[PDB]
Amino acid sequence: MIQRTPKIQVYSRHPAENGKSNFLNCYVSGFHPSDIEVDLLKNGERIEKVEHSDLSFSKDGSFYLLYYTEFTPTEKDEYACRVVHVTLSQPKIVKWDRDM
Repeated sequence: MIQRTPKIQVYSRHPAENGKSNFLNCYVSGFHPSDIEVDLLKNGERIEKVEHSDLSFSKDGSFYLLYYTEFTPTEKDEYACRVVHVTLSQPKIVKWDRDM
């Protein structure tokens, strides 16, 4: 058996074809096993609607999750990603850094 804790990156992107759109992204990468819970949070509250979740695996069976959705950030709001995984003794919460 193998277990590997996910790497977690939280960042924002505009599609180049439409700069009127801002997306918040959680890239959860390289994890074993694939069982996982991933949420985006705004000011500590779960964002229910997340339009996109792209899931893949590598040759060695590691999982790669891109979880992302359109959002309209203000300087006031705190965004974060909350991950629950067998490798984590408590849920891991990773904040969005505004300048990313």
